[PDB]
Amino acid sequence: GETVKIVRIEKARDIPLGATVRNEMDSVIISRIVKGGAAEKSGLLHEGDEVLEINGIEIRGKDVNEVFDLLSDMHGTLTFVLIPS
Ligand SMILES: [Cl-]
Repeated sequence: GETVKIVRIEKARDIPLGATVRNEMDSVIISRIVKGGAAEKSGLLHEGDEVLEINGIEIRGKDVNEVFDLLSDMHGTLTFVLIPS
Protein backbone atom coordinates (compact mmCIF):
# COMPACT_ATOMS: atom_id res chain seq x y z
CA GLY A 1 0.00 0.00 0.00
CA GLU A 2 2.75 2.46 -0.90
CA THR A 3 2.48 5.23 -3.49
CA VAL A 4 5.08 7.91 -4.15
CA LYS A 5 3.54 11.39 -3.96
CA ILE A 6 4.82 14.79 -5.06
CA VAL A 7 3.66 17.73 -2.92
CA ARG A 8 4.62 21.38 -3.21
CA ILE A 9 4.55 23.65 -0.17
CA GLU A 10 4.97 27.41 0.10
CA LYS A 11 7.17 28.51 2.97
CA ALA A 12 6.89 32.23 3.72
CA ARG A 13 10.20 33.85 4.66
CA ASP A 14 9.23 34.43 8.31
CA ILE A 15 7.60 31.02 8.83
CA PRO A 16 9.49 27.85 9.81
CA LEU A 17 8.63 24.51 8.22
CA GLY A 18 7.67 23.20 11.67
CA ALA A 19 8.14 19.49 10.98
CA THR A 20 10.18 17.08 13.06
CA VAL A 21 11.92 14.02 11.63
CA ARG A 22 13.42 10.73 12.80
CA ASN A 23 15.63 8.02 11.32
CA GLU A 24 14.44 4.47 10.93
CA MET A 25 17.64 2.93 9.59
CA ASP A 26 18.27 4.85 6.36
CA SER A 27 14.69 6.13 6.13
CA VAL A 28 13.72 9.66 7.16
CA ILE A 29 10.22 9.80 8.66
CA ILE A 30 8.07 12.74 9.67
CA SER A 31 7.42 12.60 13.43
CA ARG A 32 5.55 15.74 14.51
CA ILE A 33 3.81 18.49 12.58
CA VAL A 34 3.98 21.64 14.70
CA LYS A 35 1.08 24.11 14.86
CA GLY A 36 1.79 27.41 13.09
CA GLY A 37 4.52 26.16 10.76
CA ALA A 38 4.44 26.00 6.98
CA ALA A 39 3.96 22.21 7.05
CA GLU A 40 0.83 22.40 9.23
CA LYS A 41 -0.54 25.38 7.29
CA SER A 42 -0.20 23.58 3.95
CA GLY A 43 -2.05 20.45 5.05
CA LEU A 44 0.25 18.53 2.71
CA LEU A 45 2.65 16.83 5.14
CA HIS A 46 1.54 14.05 7.47
CA GLU A 47 3.02 12.37 10.52
CA GLY A 48 4.52 9.09 9.32
CA ASP A 49 5.43 10.31 5.81
CA GLU A 50 8.75 8.92 4.55
CA VAL A 51 10.69 11.72 2.83
CA LEU A 52 12.57 10.66 -0.30
CA GLU A 53 13.56 13.98 -1.90
CA ILE A 54 13.34 17.67 -1.09
CA ASN A 55 13.90 20.06 -4.00
CA GLY A 56 15.68 17.20 -5.77
CA ILE A 57 18.09 16.48 -2.91
CA GLU A 58 18.04 12.78 -1.95
CA ILE A 59 16.99 12.43 1.68
CA ARG A 60 17.05 8.69 2.37
CA GLY A 61 20.40 7.85 3.97
CA LYS A 62 20.76 11.20 5.73
CA ASP A 63 20.66 11.76 9.48
CA VAL A 64 18.22 13.99 11.39
CA ASN A 65 20.57 16.94 11.84
CA GLU A 66 21.66 16.78 8.18
CA VAL A 67 18.02 17.09 7.16
CA PHE A 68 17.36 20.03 9.50
CA ASP A 69 20.51 21.67 8.14
CA LEU A 70 19.26 21.27 4.54
CA LEU A 71 15.81 22.60 5.41
CA SER A 72 17.18 25.65 7.21
CA ASP A 73 18.48 27.03 3.89
CA MET A 74 15.39 26.25 1.82
CA HIS A 75 12.99 29.14 1.33
CA GLY A 76 10.10 29.78 -1.04
CA THR A 77 8.62 26.70 -2.68
CA LEU A 78 9.61 23.31 -1.28
CA THR A 79 8.86 20.25 -3.42
CA PHE A 80 8.65 17.01 -1.43
CA VAL A 81 8.78 13.52 -2.85
CA LEU A 82 7.37 11.17 -0.21
CA ILE A 83 5.66 7.89 0.76
CA PRO A 84 2.59 8.26 3.03
CA SER A 85 2.24 6.08 6.14
CL1 LIG B 1 7.33 35.82 2.00
